[PDB]
Parts: sequence; C-alpha cells; structure tokens
Amino acid sequence: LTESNKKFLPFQQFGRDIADTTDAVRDPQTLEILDITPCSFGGVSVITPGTNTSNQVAVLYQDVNCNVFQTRAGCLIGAEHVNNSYECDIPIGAGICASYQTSQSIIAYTMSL
Amino acid sequence: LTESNKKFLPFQQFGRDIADTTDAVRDPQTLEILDITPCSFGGVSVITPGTNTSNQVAVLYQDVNCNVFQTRAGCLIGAEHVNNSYECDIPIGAGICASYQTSQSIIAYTMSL
Amino acid sequence: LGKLQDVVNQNAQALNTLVKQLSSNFGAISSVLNDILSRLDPPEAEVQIDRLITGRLQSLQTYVTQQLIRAAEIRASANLAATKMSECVLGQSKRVDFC
Amino acid sequence: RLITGRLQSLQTYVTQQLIRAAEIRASANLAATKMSECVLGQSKRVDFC
Amino acid sequence: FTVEKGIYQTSNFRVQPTESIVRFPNITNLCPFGEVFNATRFASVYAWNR
Amino acid sequence: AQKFNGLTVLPPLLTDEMIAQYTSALLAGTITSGWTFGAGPALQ
Amino acid sequence: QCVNLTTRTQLPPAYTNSFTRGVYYPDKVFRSSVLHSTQDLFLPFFSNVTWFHAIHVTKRFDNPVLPFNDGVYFASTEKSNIIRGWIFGTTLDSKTQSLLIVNNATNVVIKVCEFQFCNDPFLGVYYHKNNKSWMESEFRVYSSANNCTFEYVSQPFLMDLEGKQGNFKNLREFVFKNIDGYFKIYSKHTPINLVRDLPQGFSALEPLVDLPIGINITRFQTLLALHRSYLTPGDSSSGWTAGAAAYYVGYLQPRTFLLKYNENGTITDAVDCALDPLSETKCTLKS
Amino acid sequence: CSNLLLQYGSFCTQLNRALTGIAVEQDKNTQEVFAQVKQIYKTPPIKDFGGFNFSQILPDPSKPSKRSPIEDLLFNKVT
Ligand SMILES: *[C@@H]1O[C@H](CO)[C@@H](O[C@@H]2O[C@H](CO)[C@@H](O)[C@H](O)[C@H]2NC(C)=O)[C@H](O)[C@H]1NC(C)=O
Ligand SMILES: *[C@@H]1O[C@H](CO)[C@@H](O)[C@H](O)[C@H]1NC(C)=O
Ligand SMILES: *[C@@H]1O[C@H](CO)[C@@H](O)[C@H](O)[C@H]1NC(C)=O
Ligand SMILES: *[C@@H]1O[C@H](CO)[C@@H](O)[C@H](O)[C@H]1NC(C)=O
Ligand SMILES: *[C@@H]1O[C@H](CO)[C@@H](O)[C@H](O)[C@H]1NC(C)=O
Ligand SMILES: *[C@@H]1O[C@H](CO)[C@@H](O)[C@H](O)[C@H]1NC(C)=O
Ligand SMILES: *[C@@H]1O[C@H](CO)[C@@H](O)[C@H](O)[C@H]1NC(C)=O
Ligand SMILES: *[C@@H]1O[C@H](CO)[C@@H](O)[C@H](O)[C@H]1NC(C)=O
Ligand SMILES: *[C@@H]1O[C@H](CO)[C@@H](O)[C@H](O)[C@H]1NC(C)=O
Ligand SMILES: *[C@@H]1O[C@H](CO)[C@@H](O)[C@H](O)[C@H]1NC(C)=O
Ligand SMILES: *[C@@H]1O[C@H](CO)[C@@H](O)[C@H](O)[C@H]1NC(C)=O
Ligand SMILES: *[C@@H]1O[C@H](CO)[C@@H](O)[C@H](O)[C@H]1NC(C)=O
Ligand SMILES: *[C@@H]1O[C@H](CO)[C@@H](O)[C@H](O)[C@H]1NC(C)=O
Repeated sequence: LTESNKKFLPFQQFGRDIADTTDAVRDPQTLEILDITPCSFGGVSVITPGTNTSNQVAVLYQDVNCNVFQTRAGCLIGAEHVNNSYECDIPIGAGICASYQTSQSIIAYTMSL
Repeated sequence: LTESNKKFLPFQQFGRDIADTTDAVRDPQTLEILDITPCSFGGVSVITPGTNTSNQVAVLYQDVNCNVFQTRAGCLIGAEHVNNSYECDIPIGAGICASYQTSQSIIAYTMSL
Repeated sequence: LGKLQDVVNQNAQALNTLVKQLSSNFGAISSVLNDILSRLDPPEAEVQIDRLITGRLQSLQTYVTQQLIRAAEIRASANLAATKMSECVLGQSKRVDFC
Repeated sequence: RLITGRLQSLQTYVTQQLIRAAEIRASANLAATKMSECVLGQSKRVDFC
Repeated sequence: FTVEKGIYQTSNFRVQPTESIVRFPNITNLCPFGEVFNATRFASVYAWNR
Repeated sequence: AQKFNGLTVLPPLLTDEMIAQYTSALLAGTITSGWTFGAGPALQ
Repeated sequence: QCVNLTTRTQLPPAYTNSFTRGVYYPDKVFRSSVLHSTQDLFLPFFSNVTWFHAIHVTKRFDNPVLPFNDGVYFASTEKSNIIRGWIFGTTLDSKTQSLLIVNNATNVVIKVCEFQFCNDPFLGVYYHKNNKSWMESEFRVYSSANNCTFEYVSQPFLMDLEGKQGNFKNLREFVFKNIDGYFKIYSKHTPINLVRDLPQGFSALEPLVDLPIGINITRFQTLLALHRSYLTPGDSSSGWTAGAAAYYVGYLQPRTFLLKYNENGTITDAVDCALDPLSETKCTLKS
Repeated sequence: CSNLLLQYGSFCTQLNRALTGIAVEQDKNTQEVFAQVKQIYKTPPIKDFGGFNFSQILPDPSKPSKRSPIEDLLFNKVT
C-alpha cells in the first residue's frame, strides 16, 4: 500500500486501471488514496557451470528486488560482480551474463560484443 | 420459397444438398417443389474517411441484395458511384474501392491498376 | 510504421484478452474462485471450480497457440531480415528487386 | 455442452486455417521473390528459376 | 543426473503475507446514552429508570 | 453451396480480370524492356 | 388538504432535442485514461425529449402524472428556484409507498409514505405587506398520512423564494433510477446563460444520496410553486403567477456507452453504439 | 484450486515449455541479425569521405545515448 499522488473525486471508493484491475482503494480512515501492487513477481532460476566443472550454483530471481548483486534482470545471489567484461556463455538478460572464472567461483559481468 | 425446376420422385417429402442441408421441400397442398434459402447473409461494414478529414460515413452490406449503389460485393449505401477511375485507398472487394474526393463526399469507383 | 506497430499492438491486445478471460464465469455462478469457496462448501462447489479450470485452460491454450503462430511468423521475418543483412549490407547483392 | 463442443470445433478450424494461412504466406513470399528475380530480370541463382 | 551450462527455471517465488487488516471504518457512530448517567437528577430504587 | 450456415465467403479484392491485366502488363514490360522497367523507367 | 382548479386556456406541450445530455457515473470506482464501456440505462443522444413550460405571460400550469419508466432524466434551467421537489407513487390513494422528495426553505425533506395525495398538489408563496420578503404559507402537498418507515433530512439547503421574469442563470439536471428497488439520485448544478436550445457541452452527473428503500414505482409527477402578490386577488382559481421556468423530462433507455475518462478521473465524452454507424465504429474499436 | 491442477499438470508443463521455447527463439533472433560480425569496428575520427555526409546514420557524441539521429527519431516514433 504505497502513497499515491492522484486525488479521487469525493464519491468514489475503488479504482481500476487500463487493464481493468483494482489497484487503488481509498482508505476510509482519513481519506487517504493508497495504491495496490502485488508483492510476488515472477519465479526463480539457477545458473549452473555444468558437469565436470563445478558443484556450486547461483540462484537468480526473475524480477524480485532484494555474494548478492542487484542486477537489472532481478536479483542474483551466489555470483560476485566484476567490472571487467569478457565474452559471455550463460545468458541471464539485460546485457549481463554469468560464467565460472578465476580459487575459481561463479562471476557475473556485462557481456562483450 | 422460390419456384424450383427439379421434380422429386413420388414418394419423397424432403430434399438435401451436397452439404447435407434441407433446402427443398414438397408442398403437401399441391405437390409443388419449393426451395429453401436463408435470408441473413454476412454482416455490415463502415467506410470512414478518417479523423480530421470528414465526419460522414458509408455503410456496406456484405452479401445482402438491396445514394444507393449495388456493387458486386454487396450493398453500398451512403456513397455515390462515379464512372471514372483513380487510385483507391480504402479497399472494399471485387475490384471496387471507396474514397473521399470532390462540396466533397464519399465516392466509390473501380480502382486503377 | 506499420510492421513494427502490429507486433506490439497484437501482443498487448492478446494480454488484455487474457486478463479479460478471468472476468468471465464460463457458465458458472461466479467469476472469482474465492466467492464460490466463501459462499458454498468445497464438496458441492467442486464442479464450478472444475468448470473454471477448464475455461482457464482453454483460454491459456488458445493464447499459447496464437503466440506460437506469431513466433513462427517472427522467426520467418527474422530469417528474411538476417538474409537481407548478410546480402545487401555485408556486400552488394546481384538479386534484382531484393534490396 | 453443445456450446463447448461447437467452441472446440470452431477453435480447431481456426487453428487449421491459421496454419494454412502461414503456409500460404510462405508460398506467396516465395512467389513474390520469384517474380522479382526470375521475371523482373535475370537471376544468377542456379537451379532456382 | 547431468546438468549442462545454461539457465534453468525450477520453481516460482511467492511472497506470502503474514498479517491481515480487515478494519472497514475509522470509527462507528454512537447513540444518545450518556444522559442516563449525565443527568440533573436520578430516580429511586422503588421506581428506577429503565 | 457452403453459405447456408453462416459460413460466408469473402470476395477477393482483386478480380481475375485485374490479375490478368497485371500479368499482361508484366509480359509486355518483359518483352519490350527486359529488366529496365523492373528497376526504373522502361527503356525500349 | 387540497383544492381544485378551474378550467382555463393552456398551452400544448412542445418537443425539443437533447444535445449530449444525460450522462452520469454508472458506478463508484475510479478510472483514469481508460475508455470503459458499460451496459446501463442512459439517455440516448439526439433524441426528441419532452418540454414543459412554467411561465405566466398565458397562465401556463401543466403537471401531468407522467409514467415512471426504468430511469428518467429531469433537467431544469432554474433561475429563481421556482421548482421545489418531486413526488412518486403508483396510484396515489394511500395504498402504496408514495415518495415525497421536497426541498423546503430550511431543509431537504425525503419521506416515502402513503400520503393522501390530491389531484394537483402545489406550493403556495405569499407576499407579506409589512415584510418585503416572499414566504411560503400554503403547504398543500397531501391531505393526511397513516404510516411509514424511512425519513431523511440531510444538510440544510438555502434557496431564494423571490420569483422574477428575467433570463435564466443556472441549469440543474436530475436522474432518478430504480434497480432492485434501490433509489438513485444523480445531480450537478451547472451555470449557463440561455433560455432554450441546451448547449452541446458535456457535464457528467455525480451521485448525492443513495436511498435503500426497496419498493415499487411506476409513475411520477413534479411539484411547482406559484406566487401570491398584491396584483393577483390571492385565490387559486384563475389569478396567479408562476414566474419563469422550464423543466425537461426524458426517459432512459438501455444502451451501451463508451465513456472518456481523463487523467483527473471525470467523464468527458459518452460516444454511443446504437445511434450512428460512426459512433458504433468508434465504440467497437475502443478508440 | 491447486489440488485439481495435478490432473492437468502435464498441460501446464507443455505450456511453460512452449513459452520458454518462444522466449529463447526471440532471444536467438537478435543474435542472427545484428551479431553478424564478431569485431566492433570504430568509426574513424576523419569525416571526409569525399563529400558523403554520414552524420545522420553515424552515432553522435553530443548525446549520452549511442543512437543515431535517425534511430532517435525512429525510437520516439513507435510506442
Ligand atoms: C551533414 O548534415 C547535417 C544535417 O543534420 C548538417 O547539420 C546541419 O548543418 C547546418 C549548417 O550549419 C545547421 O544549420 C543545422 O543546424 C545542422 N543540423 C544538425 C542536426 O546538426 C551537417 O552540417 C552536414 N555536414 C556536412 C559535412 O555536410
Ligand atoms: C475518524 O473518526 C473520528 C471520530 O473519532 C471522526 O471525527 C473523523 O471524521 C473520522 N475520520 C474520517 C471519517 O475520515
Ligand atoms: C529495491 O529495494 C530497496 C530497498 O527496499 C530500494 O532501496 C531499491 O530502490 C529497490 N529497487 C528498485 C529497482 O526499486
Ligand atoms: C571497476 O573499476 C572501476 C574503475 O573506475 C571502479 O569505479 C569500480 O568500482 C570497479 N568495480 C569493482 C567491483 O571493483
Ligand atoms: C385439404 O382439405 C380440404 C378439406 O378437408 C380438402 O377439400 C382438400 O382436398 C385437401 N387438400 C389436400 C389434402 O391437398
Ligand atoms: C436483387 O433484388 C431485386 C429485386 O428483388 C432483383 O431485381 C435483383 O435481380 C436482385 N439482385 C440479384 C443479384 O439477384
Ligand atoms: C459514365 O460514362 C459512361 C460513358 O458512356 C456512361 O455510359 C455512364 O452512364 C456514365 N456513368 C455515370 C454514373 O455518369
Ligand atoms: C458524562 O460527562 C462527563 C463530563 O461532562 C464526560 O467526561 C463523560 O464522557 C460523559 N459520559 C459518561 C458516560 O460519563
Ligand atoms: C419527435 O418526437 C417524436 C416522438 O418521440 C418522433 O416520432 C419524431 O421522429 C421526433 N422528431 C424528429 C425530427 O426526430
Ligand atoms: C419545510 O417543510 C418540511 C416538510 O417538508 C417541514 O418539516 C419544515 O418544518 C418546513 N420548514 C418550515 C420553516 O416551515
Ligand atoms: C401501514 O398500514 C397499512 C394498513 O393500511 C399496512 O398495510 C402496512 O403494512 C403498514 N406499513 C408498515 C410499514 O407497517
Ligand atoms: C410492482 O408493480 C408491478 C406492475 O407495475 C407488479 O407486477 C408487481 O407485483 C408490483 N410489486 C410490488 C411489490 O408491489
Ligand atoms: C485534474 O488533475 C490534474 C493533476 O493534478 C490537473 O492537471 C488537472 O488540471 C485536473 N483537472 C481539473 C478539471 O481540475
């Protein structure tokens, strides 16, 4: 229930959008307009280096907003972020891939064209 | 119930077609063979010159037999017919389009290749 | 631009139709599955729930089929664009009325 | 149940017609390329025209 | 038993709420009942106000 | 026929006469100009 | 109690045309930048709507018991608050629950009961001699009453009891509906400077009070207020004055309407689907 | 609702796999069109190409975005 910036006419209680979903209900406490946004978005995903190469994995959430790196394509945990860029093999999205490089661990970086 | 030109054997009452639809029934009153044909054919269509160009529209009937012009693609009302030919923009079907030209009103003509 | 606008408008209207499908009862007594559970017992309201399941499954299957056909058309157009790039862009093409 | 059966038959017909329309679109694109190349000029593509 | 390199979708993440608020109004109305106690004078025990 | 049950058949935009006219125009262009008419103005 | 009138020369009712009027909010939700279509009883656009006069200069006074269909549209270009209120019912013989929504000089009074309704109730305003103010004295709306349950007062509403013959300065529109016995009120005061031929401008109608009565309704009739100055003898037989007023009565029909919600959240346009082929084309494409 | 969905879990498996395949096919389309070369060639600082003006298709350093003025006009034209 976020704080909205749009005022309501003084006879309405509900509120919908273009896609016809109730996302703005006026709170009857002191006439506050509050938006509605679902808390659960997308699913989970895993990054695996493969067989005969490693044993650890990196869990990636599709669009959930939070070692831990806040990528553009959700939340990626278990993979450190490095500023340099190489050619990428395992795609994730939004120009960021993951790879197993140098011990050695799973790293995330912006791909090189 | 049109006047048919095909006679039945003197033991039948109904008549079907290739598509297996009862479209011929003998009249018990005078042993007259009458055909059956549905009346409602197709839908309606609206010819609009566009926003900020005109306000009047032309209504086209799809497969209905009837200012008013009997085109080969149904019935067209609200658009006068002119014998000359220009390049057409709004397609209708059967080689005749409609447009808004010179006041100015909606006209229908055979398209120029 | 006509080609670039249709591929977005069609997807947006398909998503809107998918949203609109949940507002129908598909022959049941309610649209939202919570209302029948709150007003009727689950042993009796099982057939309405199953009817809603079948309706939502049919709508999702139709959406998946439409998206698959659209993806096939996009694949064909992308193959055409890749060939056009590799011929007309990465060199000069002798094919007349192709570039 | 009559509504559901007729809806299923119509949906299957629409899917079949959409697949046929996709195949017709591919054939028409091939015919358009052939008209642009073999007819509106001489095509150097061997075993194409 | 063998997994190659690439992305894989296993399950979904759902944020289950832990608290519920169902309070419809901010306060309810009242009826005049304080005059039973806030009165100029009261009644006796053989004939009391009902 | 197949139209009695609401299964209306839409007539095509271009008739067979117009298609024949297009083919004859293409034939005349390809015998009188070769490929110049397909990539610009027609040259005799 | 009520008295009977005397026969006199009146004027036949006229017919006028509406111009994008009779649009209200069909619900109580908020919609912004969306074109939402709903199936509800509205007033069709460009429809021949009835007209009734209330001017004196002659002696025009017509209050027929019009049938109350599924929703009515009541628009008035009121200037000096000559009109007072409305009454409802089926037979008006103290057999059903007849409504009486009146607006007195102190407060609005809504009470549906079984009033002994007369043939032609009206409000009487008398001009005092020592006091230079118009005051209502003849409260002849019904003979008596027996029993009822609902009564509503709301906030006080102040009006002017002085009637003039000048041009109108305000326009008031009212919509009365009954769905599942639920009484609906929609109104919005709109200033205007005109005498007739209502403008083509657009103005939605917001609900004011929503009455849970759950009764029957088939007929309705409006109430009017006449003045008793020193010019008239003061008897309600042939000499009176009613100022200058005009109220329009329209009947709502079930048509789908495509509403135009702006970013603020108010209706701007009400393009139809069964009036013009162009309007049908607009509302089928949702644009 | 979930308990009755085990009777149609295979259908959801096919639908999810079809959507994943559609997404990866859309992802592969960009690699087949724009990734024709594996070496990024830099535009030369000399703009004297014999009189050919290429500023309308080459990127400009005046804006932070790398899009050409034609591409920037193309991005705002579509929604
Ligand atoms: C290449 O074309 C561009 C057109 O965009 C030219 O830029 C314009 O130059 C004129 C002349 O000074 C200015 O008035 C315009 O404001 C410029 N427009 C823009 C968008 O920059 C550019 O000068 C041309 N360059 C060459 C070498 O011909
Ligand atoms: C909240 O309740 C108080 C009474 O304690 C009341 O005065 C106030 O108006 C209420 N706020 C609203 C209705 O927004
Ligand atoms: C994610 O959440 C944190 C804290 O809740 C917030 O600071 C950040 O802005 C959020 N990210 C986005 C993209 O909204
Ligand atoms: C990568 O190098 C840049 C160089 O300025 C620096 O700003 C950035 O913080 C570095 N990132 C990490 C993760 O070390
Ligand atoms: C119809 O009935 C009338 C009276 O019974 C009879 O005269 C006539 O012949 C009949 N026609 C037929 C059976 O075709
Ligand atoms: C349409 O109807 C008229 C009169 O009913 C008739 O003369 C005309 O031949 C009909 N048109 C066709 C194509 O049959
Ligand atoms: C168009 O011109 C031809 C030329 O003979 C004539 O026969 C025809 O009637 C004309 N049509 C109209 C609508 O004037
Ligand atoms: C009675 O009066 C006192 C003081 O006037 C006030 O505080 C109280 O709320 C009233 N009601 C009751 C029930 O005591
Ligand atoms: C005026 O109203 C009558 C009755 O409602 C109607 O028959 C008539 O067509 C209307 N006038 C016009 C010009 O539409
Ligand atoms: C106005 O009329 C109402 C009844 O409709 C009545 O209750 C009220 O007392 C009247 N006001 C005055 C000042 O008489
Ligand atoms: C009012 O009295 C009448 C008797 O004439 C009766 O029929 C009706 O039910 C009564 N109304 C109520 C609300 O009790
Ligand atoms: C309401 O009136 C209708 C006829 O106008 C009648 O059929 C119905 O029974 C009435 N209902 C009640 C509750 O009086
Ligand atoms: C509606 O609200 C918006 C945003 O505050 C404002 O720009 C606009 O002027 C408002 N409209 C009216 C009619 O007040």
